[PDB]
Amino acid sequence: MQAIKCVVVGDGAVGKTCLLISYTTNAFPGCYIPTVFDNYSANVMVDGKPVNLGLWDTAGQECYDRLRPLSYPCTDVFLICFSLVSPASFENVRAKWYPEVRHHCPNTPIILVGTKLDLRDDKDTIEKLKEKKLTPITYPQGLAMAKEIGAVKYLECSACTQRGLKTVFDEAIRAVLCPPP
Ligand SMILES: Nc1nc2c(ncn2[C@@H]2O[C@H](COP(=O)(O)OP(=O)(O)O)[C@@H](O)[C@H]2O)c(=O)[nH]1
Ligand SMILES: [Mg+2]
Repeated sequence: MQAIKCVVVGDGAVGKTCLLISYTTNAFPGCYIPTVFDNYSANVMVDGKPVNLGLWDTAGQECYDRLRPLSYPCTDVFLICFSLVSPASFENVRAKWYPEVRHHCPNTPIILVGTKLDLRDDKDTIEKLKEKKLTPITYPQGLAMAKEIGAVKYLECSACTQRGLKTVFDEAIRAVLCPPP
């Protein structure tokens, strides 16, 4: 029936691959590639609506700044990801990922995703940031960024515990099925 293309962007090490693997397949060996004959699209059904959600991961490296935008054509929604325990990835949304997604696709919906939510309350992770004079991204800080980039939604998730993870992909679909003109 309905086809929705979703592209995930954001810094290396923020959890983009793990977010996709954890949502589609659980377990370390699940780590799938598009070459898998089983399928690439996802079988999702919401409020009686049959949606085939195609998921695309991205090489976040500076080297592939020329090759990564080739997957941007015909994207219905973007997930812009930053790690909630990395302030550098957060400011890379401001300086790189939002300008890049907007330059190539001016009218496509953006969902801002705060990743690694489980590590925001982690005592060791918090101490290690504090040593470098850094702190985790709070819900007000992430919501503030979402407003600055005019994102359709701000969501926080963990791929590791699966907290809020399913909600991210459900909202990606709702951004396309219930837009604003
Ligand atoms: N605690 C924790 N670690 C995570 C989560 N997601 C990814 N990671 C870890 O973060 C690192 C980067 O993950 P990956 O998905 O490859 O990053 P990508 O470069 O953005 O794709 C790996 O060491 C993962 O195990 C998470 O939700 N919680
Ligand atoms: Mg990756």
